[PDB]
Amino acid sequence: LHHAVIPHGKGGRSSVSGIVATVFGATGFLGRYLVNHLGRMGSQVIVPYRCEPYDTMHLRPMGDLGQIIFMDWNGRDKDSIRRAVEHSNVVINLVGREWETKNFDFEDVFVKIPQAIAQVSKEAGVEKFIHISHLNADIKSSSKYLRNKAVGEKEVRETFPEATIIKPADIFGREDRFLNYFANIRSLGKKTVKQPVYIVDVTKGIINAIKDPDARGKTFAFVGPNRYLLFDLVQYVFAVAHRPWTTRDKVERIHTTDRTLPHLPGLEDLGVQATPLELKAIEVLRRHRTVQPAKTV
Amino acid sequence: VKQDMPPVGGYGPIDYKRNLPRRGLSGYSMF
Amino acid sequence: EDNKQFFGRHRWVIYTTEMNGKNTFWDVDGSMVPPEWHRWLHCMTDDPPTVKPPTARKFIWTNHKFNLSGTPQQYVPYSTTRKKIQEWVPPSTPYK
Amino acid sequence: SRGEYVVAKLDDLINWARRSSLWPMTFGLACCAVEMMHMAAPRYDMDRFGVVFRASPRQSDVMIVAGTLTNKMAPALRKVYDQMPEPRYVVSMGSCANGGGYYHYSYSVVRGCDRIVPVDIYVPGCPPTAEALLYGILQLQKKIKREKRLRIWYRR
Amino acid sequence: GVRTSPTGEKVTHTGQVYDDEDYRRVRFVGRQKEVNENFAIDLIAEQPVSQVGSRVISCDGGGGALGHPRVYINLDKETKTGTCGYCGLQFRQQH
Amino acid sequence: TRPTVRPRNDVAHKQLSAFGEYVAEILPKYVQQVQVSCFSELEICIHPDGVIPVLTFLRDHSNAQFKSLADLTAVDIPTRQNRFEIVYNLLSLRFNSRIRVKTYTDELTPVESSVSVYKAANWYEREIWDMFGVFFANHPDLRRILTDYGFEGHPFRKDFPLSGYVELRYDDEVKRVVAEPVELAQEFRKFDLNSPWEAFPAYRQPPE
Amino acid sequence: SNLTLNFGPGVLRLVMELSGEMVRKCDPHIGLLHRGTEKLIEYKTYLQALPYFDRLDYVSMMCNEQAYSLAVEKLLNIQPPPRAQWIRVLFGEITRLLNHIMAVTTHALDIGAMTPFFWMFEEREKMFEFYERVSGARMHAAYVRPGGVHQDLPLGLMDDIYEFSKNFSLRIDELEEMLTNNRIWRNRTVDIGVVTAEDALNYGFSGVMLRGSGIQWDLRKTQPYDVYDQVEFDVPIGSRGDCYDRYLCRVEEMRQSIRIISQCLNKMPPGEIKVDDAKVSPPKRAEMKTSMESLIHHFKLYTEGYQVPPGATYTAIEAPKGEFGVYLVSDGSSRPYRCKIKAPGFAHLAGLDKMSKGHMLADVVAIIGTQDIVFGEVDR
Amino acid sequence: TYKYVNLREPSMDMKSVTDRAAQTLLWTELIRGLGMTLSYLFREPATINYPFEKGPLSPRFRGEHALRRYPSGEERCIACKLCEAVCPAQAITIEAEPRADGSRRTTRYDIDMTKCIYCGFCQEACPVDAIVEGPNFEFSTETHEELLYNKEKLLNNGDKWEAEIAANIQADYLYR
Amino acid sequence: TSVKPIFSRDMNEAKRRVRELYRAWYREVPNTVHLFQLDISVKQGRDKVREMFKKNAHVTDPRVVDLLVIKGKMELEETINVWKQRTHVMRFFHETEAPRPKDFLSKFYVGHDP
Amino acid sequence: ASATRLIQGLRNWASGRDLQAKLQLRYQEISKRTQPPPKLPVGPSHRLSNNYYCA
Amino acid sequence: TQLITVDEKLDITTLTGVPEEHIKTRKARIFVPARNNMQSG
Ligand SMILES: CCCCCCCCCCCCCCCCCC(=O)OC[C@H](COP(=O)([O-])OCC[N+](C)(C)C)OC(=O)CCCCCCCCCCCCCCCCC
Ligand SMILES: CCCCCCCCCCCCCCCCCC(=O)OC[C@H](COP(=O)(O)OCCN)OC(=O)CCCCCCCCCCCCCCCCC
Ligand SMILES: NC(=O)C1=CN([C@@H]2O[C@H](COP(=O)(O)OP(=O)(O)OC[C@H]3O[C@@H](n4cnc5c(N)ncnc54)[C@H](OP(=O)(O)O)[C@@H]3O)[C@@H](O)[C@H]2O)C=CC1
Ligand code: SF4
Ligand code: SF4
Ligand code: SF4
Ligand SMILES: [Zn+2]
Repeated sequence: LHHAVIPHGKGGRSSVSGIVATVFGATGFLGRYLVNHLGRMGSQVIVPYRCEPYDTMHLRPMGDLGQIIFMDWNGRDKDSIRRAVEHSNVVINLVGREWETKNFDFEDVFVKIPQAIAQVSKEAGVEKFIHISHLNADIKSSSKYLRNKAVGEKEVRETFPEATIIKPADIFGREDRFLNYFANIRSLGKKTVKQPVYIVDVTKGIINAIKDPDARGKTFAFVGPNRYLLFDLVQYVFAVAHRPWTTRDKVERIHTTDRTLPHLPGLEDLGVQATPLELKAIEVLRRHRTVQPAKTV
Repeated sequence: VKQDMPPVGGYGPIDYKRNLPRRGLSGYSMF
Repeated sequence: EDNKQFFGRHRWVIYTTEMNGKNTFWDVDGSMVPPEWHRWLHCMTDDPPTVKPPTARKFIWTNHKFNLSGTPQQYVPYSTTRKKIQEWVPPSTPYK
Repeated sequence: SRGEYVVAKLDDLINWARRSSLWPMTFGLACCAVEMMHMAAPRYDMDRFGVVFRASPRQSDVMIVAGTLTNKMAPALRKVYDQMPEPRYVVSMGSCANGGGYYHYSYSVVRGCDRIVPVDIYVPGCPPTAEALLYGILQLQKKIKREKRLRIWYRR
Repeated sequence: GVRTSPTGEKVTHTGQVYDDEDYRRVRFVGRQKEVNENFAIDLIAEQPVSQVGSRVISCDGGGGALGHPRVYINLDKETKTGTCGYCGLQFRQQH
Repeated sequence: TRPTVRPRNDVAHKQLSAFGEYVAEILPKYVQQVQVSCFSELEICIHPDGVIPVLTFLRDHSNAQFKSLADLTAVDIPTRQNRFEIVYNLLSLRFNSRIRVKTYTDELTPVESSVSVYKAANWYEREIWDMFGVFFANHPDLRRILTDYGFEGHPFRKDFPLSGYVELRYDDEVKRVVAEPVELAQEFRKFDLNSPWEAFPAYRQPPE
Repeated sequence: SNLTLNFGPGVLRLVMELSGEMVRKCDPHIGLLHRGTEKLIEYKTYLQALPYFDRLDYVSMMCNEQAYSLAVEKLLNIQPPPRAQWIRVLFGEITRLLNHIMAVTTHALDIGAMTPFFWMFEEREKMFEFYERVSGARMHAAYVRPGGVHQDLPLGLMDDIYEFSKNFSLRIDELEEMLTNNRIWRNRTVDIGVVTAEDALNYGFSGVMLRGSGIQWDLRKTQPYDVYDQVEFDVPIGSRGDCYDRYLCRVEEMRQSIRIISQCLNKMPPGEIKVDDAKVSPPKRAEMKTSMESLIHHFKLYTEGYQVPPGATYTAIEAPKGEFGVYLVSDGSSRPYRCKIKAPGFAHLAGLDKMSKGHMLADVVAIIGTQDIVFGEVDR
Repeated sequence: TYKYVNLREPSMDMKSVTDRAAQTLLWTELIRGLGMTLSYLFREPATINYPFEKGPLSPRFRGEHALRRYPSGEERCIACKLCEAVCPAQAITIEAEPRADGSRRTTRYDIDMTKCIYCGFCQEACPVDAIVEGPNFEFSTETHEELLYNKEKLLNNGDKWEAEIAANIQADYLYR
Repeated sequence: TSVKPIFSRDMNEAKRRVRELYRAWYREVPNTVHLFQLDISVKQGRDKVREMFKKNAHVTDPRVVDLLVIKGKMELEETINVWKQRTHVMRFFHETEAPRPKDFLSKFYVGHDP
Repeated sequence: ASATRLIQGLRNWASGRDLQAKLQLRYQEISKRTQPPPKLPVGPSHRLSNNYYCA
Repeated sequence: TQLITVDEKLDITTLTGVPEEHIKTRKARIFVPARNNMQSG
């Protein structure tokens, strides 16, 4: 263990955590709070960004001086991936899209780019690799999202055999597309059961998976503490928000029930208490205001 | 020695009073 | 020069359209002025370096560079000292 | 291709409009504000660059943090930053706004306004001259000039 | 007199270079390591030794008040030259 | 000793010594020391029960008329059991003179507020509450004036550190400016500057 | 009930209790620029503490330099050389022009007259050129030091100060053409912020805040410092205690500052500019590089600093905002034990609540203008 | 030794009362103010054409820091730490050792330009004119750590600006 | 040992003032949660008030608890009047601060602090 | 200084003052940017005798 | 009477605003500093 990466300090902003993290997809919803929680420890965070550098500005106050290194990368360029990962001791993959674009389908975003990042991180000598799948990832799924994300989980597992794969169910937060989707839809109610997980719980689980040596090679399922039907969940969202862009793949995923995987470890096996929705739905949905809690199953 | 000094006779006079020059017609003439 | 102009307007630079590989036809920069002309233009002296040239040194840059911030040629800080504590390296032979 | 040329020309157009109509909200915290007042004074005259003098915070394009950011005012700075419409930029002016400055080791001073807001241009000096602040504003205009918003949108 | 590590990183005049396994090289990725290539230890070795006919010489570094404080250097050792502690110019008694 | 030495004003020294005798004998109930410095400034060191009677005297007596409160100050001296030295600087415009009134308190003894004598004191001793922790009894609105609203401690105490105990940053998770324990990227470098040789033999303290 | 308006974040927080148009209560919340300056001074030498004084009243830099320098020189029992004292009075009155331009023109700008701001800040830019030519900095010069000034005047500076001063009274005349007889400017200032003389003395007011109320008090006259007893000037005295007489007092103080500057340019003596005690002021660089004692003294003054004899002074000047004081306590070491900074704006902004009673909300920005408030010196 | 601003009693004859009534009804001082604004409309403005024209400066100007050399390439800094002792901001951080020829030279010379108060106490404390505060003021950056200068940056600033720094020192050293 | 009081002659008057300050904070917590639009509950804010009162529960000096009541009234005045922002109210809840190691062994693992 | 006499007369009439006699823009009347070198005097303590520091 | 009798030990720890970690885990050292043996003063 090199002398510059020995942890020092009291775990604050100017401290050294000994974590050198390359976070792919750091400019999104999960990457925001992951770079927040890494930078407040005093981690070296490498942010490869695809977007305008303006769109990375909010990542800059999150750490001490020189603790976030921004660099350009392309998903179809292994040289930029190697340029981003070759100094890191952990690589986190947060690359995702809810929709497929002209240049990137679900196979590019969920199979090609994660296998490229995992293979290049394996051949660069990166110790730890964390990949984010979805809880409902299945080969025989009705949505192309979950099919390609199951295929990408399989390829990440077979090219980085010590990768920590994490299954979040439905992540809610201030910049989510789960409660903000339901609050701005003003699609229906069916027999779909969901247990949504809070974003700070997911972030604490990822960072505890960085620090735990027992999390190597594991598959975690990050779920909330309470399973809800879809109908009374959506009615609870319209009740908290004081109310009386989509695609058919998103409709197939909203009407996909969150599966129960008791054989996989969860947030409690990483030392994270899963925050219920009723403590945090007001913090999300206060923006939508111009309450009896939802019934669990 | 050579030093930043005023000239031999000193500087010229410097105005410092109010000079509002009292222009215009009388109040009888302006009506 | 134009000494009939008032003090501040009486000296100016028309910048070059190309400096150190960068097209400066529209992107003129105040840091494009080399230091020998920077005395004259900022009126730190009356004498241009065509009249009173600067003193030649072997270590003065022959090629002036402008402000390189935002480029791949920008300054990145680093500790200039070496490692303070030397760690013990264990022997590469077994102990039996 | 044809669409790449169109989004390149539209990026050049919107970057031209945004850099030639920068409206600043100046946080007049301390001594640096005085020097900002000299960058609006007739010698430098920011208004001839399209940089208006004292735009209101809800229509401004850049926040100039000109002065020492104390702990008692840092939430007010962050609130005014959060009320600025996008695209918003932040120029940090002077040593106390940049890194704490002469009051860096104080109990009551934020060690640089980059702990509170994201900063685009750091203008050094104590105070930086009005000409150095105008240099930083023109460097911000050059930073806006090379933005690639629609090209990255067309490539995503 | 700059040289290069096997990582490709330039070694400063102090001798600073990061190790190969040091993560802090990532700050130069896509950017540059600013070094000064005019090493003062090599440039003062290029100066010739001043042969003087005195036993004690004075050095102020040139320029009078633009140099350093004026020091006096003894030249009784014929094995070693007399080096100025400020500017590194070195002197030898010619006898 | 003409060009570089400050000239001594013996006339003002004699006048301020006579007026210090005057104040000390009119008010012996509270006056503890009277001293005049070598640069001719008069200090009346009083008991803290006489904040109001001395200052009302100097404000209202026909031979004093110290109508202006120039400044009100505390000094923290931790080696004293009454560590805070409350300093009043008064200006008489009638007699063109200045006087210093000094008293003392510890952390727990309240000083009587002098807002009924000088309304100028209203913020100053309020600052003494914020910076030193000296409570002023019968103050109209005594609260903090300079520190942040939730600030713990009194910063101009000499056992309060230079950087504080907390520092602020914007945290984007909670969308809020937060306070955390202070970590400095560079510690303030303490300089031990005092020469071990005596500088002023006139100020030599007698040994043990 | 009555309305409570929290005018949030120089920078100032105001808590107004209004009763319609009228102001019932004005509570100024400050500390938005409290930087703990005078705790930082306790960990620095006297020379190191000097540049904090540039940054208190940051439109009156060399005046606060002069007040701190006079305090340290009083405790050191040394005096500056005569040319240093004349340079200090010259640049103190240039500084007074700077501050009263800032005061009058921003007080007019906040009321709505935006144009003489731009007219007078070019003159202010020329005086910042004078600061930059004498020290190297446009604002925070660090030039007036304990012992004198740091560096002698460059050649040709006094001619340019003469060329400025010869023309500046016409600039005051056209400012006074824009504002003084203007009925809109008189309606915003004549019945506004009336302070009696007894309340101004009792509330700790100083400077124009006393002199607008008719109090014949000026510290350059009554308690004179460096060579102000050798210059001839008048003290403008108000009659009604309002914003308008304080405006006229500041305009006439610009007139009298031009008068003092003419007298300083004509009566500048030759000689040295630091005290020739090299245990206080650093020696010249040519003798530092030649003499052993001078090098030792240079070393010790720039690392330890001079020891100041133990004691406490309250040294005040007539700064352009009023009485600027330093209560400086030395323990015998080369660092100040305590440095309380008395600013005029502190007591003036404390008196804002009495001055604003019975006025409108638009009158409060005029009263905050007539109290020349810079929050650097208010908050330290 | 004092004068009374605004202690004029206005004349109450019909001439002066009619003058004040004509000023009230016919807006005379307002036309005076419009005349003064119209007078500045026809003046040449004070605006210089930045960046093509520059504000005038003196050779004393305190701008960007630089480490200088002797006229042999040997650096002037002999690691005496006077500049960091006098530095009011503690912006200077120095570490030193004997180098390979036994010379007293720095291994670390850092100036945090965001702590720096640009007051020039370092250049006047420097016994060998090594650290100077040069003439550059146009060195704004896009990132905070680009203003944390190490010794390599300061020596490159010296090598960059020495032709100007030496001539500014030549113009001013007799005042020092 | 004869000292001048601040407000309370003994500890009973002091406990009376402590008790009235606790009553005022208990009444103020729901209004504070409402108008600062806090993300905590009223029960959680009242638990924080009880924690801040029980933190000082070991004091037996009447002058010290008089100053504690005075400072609590100052904090309450800064809360009722909107002088604090939401950040100052939420500084009592150290939410972004990671939990410190409590036992010997985790403090041994992370560093040198006792 | 480069204003024509019609604009100069209109400007002097509108201000009511003679503006060309006192121009706020500076011209050749100001000091040269290159000066001769100074020879600064020394203070009273620069003496070789009767100059004991205790006096 | 106007004076109360407090027989308790003087303790101002709840008033100084110091966090508890820097009260009960710190060891103050009270000492006359040793002479720098580089100097005879
Ligand atoms: C087509 C052009 C149209 C515009 C022409 C003017 C353009 C230029 C204007 C420049 C100034 C603009 C300033 C904006 C703000 C104006 C403020 C202002 O002036 O307020 C009004 C001011 C207010 O004055 P005041 O209130 O400030 O003065 C104090 C007055 N007392 C003491 C009574 C309280 O004046 C008026 O109200 C006058 C109104 C217009 C009168 C016009 C003249 C009438 C004369 C009749 C004949 C009288 C003869 C004698 C009697 C015998 C009769 C038989
Ligand atoms: C398929 C191809 C077409 C695709 C769609 C595009 C349609 C046409 C849009 C306008 C033209 C596109 C290009 C815009 C300018 C790009 C070049 C540019 O920015 O040049 C810079 C130059 C000034 O250089 P600068 O860097 O600012 O100098 C610093 C100061 N010394 O700048 C200049 O010299 C001035 C630039 C002016 C820009 C054009 C004029 C304004 C736009 C008019 C049309 C749009 C608005 C319509 C009406 C709106 C309401 C009035
Ligand atoms: N509800 C949820 O949020 C859940 C999310 N997940 C998974 O967690 C991961 C992170 O989620 P989240 O933050 O919400 O997603 P976002 O859409 O908010 O962000 C995804 C990130 O990936 C980047 N990215 C997307 N497509 C590409 C591409 N083609 N090339 C390069 N970069 C690309 C984006 O960059 P840019 O800004 O430039 O587009 C962005 O930084 C995803 O893999 C998602 O599937 C799993 C379960 C639940
Ligand atoms: S960087 Fe300096 S001049 Fe600027 S506001 Fe701070 S203290 Fe004042
Ligand atoms: S100019 Fe002043 S603050 Fe800056 S490095 Fe030099 S001594 Fe330090
Ligand atoms: S004062 Fe000069 S020689 Fe001494 S350490 Fe600093 S730069 Fe080097
Ligand atoms: Zn030498």
